[PDB]
Amino acid sequence: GSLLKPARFMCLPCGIAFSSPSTLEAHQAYYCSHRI
Ligand SMILES: [Zn+2]
Repeated sequence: GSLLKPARFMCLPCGIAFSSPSTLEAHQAYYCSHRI
């Protein structure tokens, strides 16, 4: 962990704690704001 290795499944800036790594990518994909 530490760096170059994700180990946290919770979007503090959104206030929604997930329970899966791939799920996080799903949130950051089209759930977290409008990222282009
Ligand atoms: Zn978010």
